[PDB]
Amino acid sequence: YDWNGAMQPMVSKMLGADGVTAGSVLLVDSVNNRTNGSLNAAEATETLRNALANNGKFTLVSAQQLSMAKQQLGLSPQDSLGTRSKAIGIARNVGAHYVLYSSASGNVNAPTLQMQLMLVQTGEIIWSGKGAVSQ
Repeated sequence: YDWNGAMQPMVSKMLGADGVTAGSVLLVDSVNNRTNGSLNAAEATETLRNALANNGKFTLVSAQQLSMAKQQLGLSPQDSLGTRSKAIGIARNVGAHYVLYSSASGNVNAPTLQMQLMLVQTGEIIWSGKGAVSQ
């Protein structure tokens, strides 16, 4: 699964996109596996976290602070992320401007990566991309 080669074009696309302000603090949600099959979410997630940090064009909420904010908020430590309402709560607690969703959907062999950038203040999705993912 060449995550990186799917994600780099998408992150860039997102950066170029109308309504996305760079240098924003970004609560980065775990990549949701909604394929018909199974894959490692964590390999995908880390690559994505990695992609958004290179080249310092987004600040990310650290996973520790995230877990801390859940304790604060009374939520389960590794149930990341809750609903839109839950993630908003967390985002606002930490100082986050966007929350970034991502999912691998469709065919577990040859899946599509889907990202949505939600604006925390309005709950409004202000960008989305879809990308093919290809070994």
